[PDB]
Amino acid sequence: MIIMEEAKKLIIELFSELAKIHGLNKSVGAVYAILYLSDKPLTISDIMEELKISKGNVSMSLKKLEELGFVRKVWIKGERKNYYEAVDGFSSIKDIAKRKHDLIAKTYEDLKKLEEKCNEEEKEFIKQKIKGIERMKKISEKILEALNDLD
Amino acid sequence: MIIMEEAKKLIIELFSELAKIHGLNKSVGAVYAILYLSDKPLTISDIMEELKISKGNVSMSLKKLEELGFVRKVWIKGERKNYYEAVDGFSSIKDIAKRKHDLIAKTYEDLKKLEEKCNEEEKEFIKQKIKGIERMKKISEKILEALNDLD
Repeated sequence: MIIMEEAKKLIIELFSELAKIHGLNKSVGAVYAILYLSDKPLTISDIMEELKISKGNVSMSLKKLEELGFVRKVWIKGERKNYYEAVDGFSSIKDIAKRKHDLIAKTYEDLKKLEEKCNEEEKEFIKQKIKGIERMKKISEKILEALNDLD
Repeated sequence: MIIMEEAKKLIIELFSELAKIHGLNKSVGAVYAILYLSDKPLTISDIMEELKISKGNVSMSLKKLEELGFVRKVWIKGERKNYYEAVDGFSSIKDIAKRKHDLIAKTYEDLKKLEEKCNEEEKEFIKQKIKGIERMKKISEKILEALNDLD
């Protein structure tokens, strides 16, 4: 079962990439890979040995993931260090897909209130850019929609 | 027609916040809103005054947008400088939804193959971290699906 070092390698590379895709550092994604596979919390030093990277590259990557919400800090009785663990991957996505949806909609609504007053022949001037923000809404309704079809 | 400035400020505020949720700098989203709202390619300097930020905050934000592929350099005849312009928004999201899907897909394919060999009673051991990566597949299929339901 050298198999498992292989399944590990794959997963870690998947996440590294994806992260490079969302405009983030490969590590951030590399570190979440480690945690995603871990069945127990891991400290900074732990993660450093599993990926072999400075203490800082690990700390930042962790910092990015706490911002995002995929990772949270964990406290172990009798322990001085700060542990970490991967939040339920998919649930944390739902949350994001929903914040992004309430934000985009709130904007599309406010943008509508300004089109209330801005009317007549000018009401049409705004319709260019509002129709882009109006798509942004139809997209997160489904990306949300599709998300509440898997639970 | 201050309204416009008002709508401007909405859209800029909308994009600043979607960059801070995707773990990016608020600038990275503000910048996109300038090029998003503009009808012509701008220069780094043009945007600075548009958002009143440093020549570094703009360069920061613009290299990332190019990375993520929402903005692309543009050249003007008789102009020593560089110009930037947002790319076709939603098109640039179709492309990202596929890369992710093709990375996820592949890996999920490759994870099976290791489960081909790794079998019997252990074939069952792999099934934990796999059903996670299998979910991510069904998700990028719909957010993909959904995106190919708008054109």
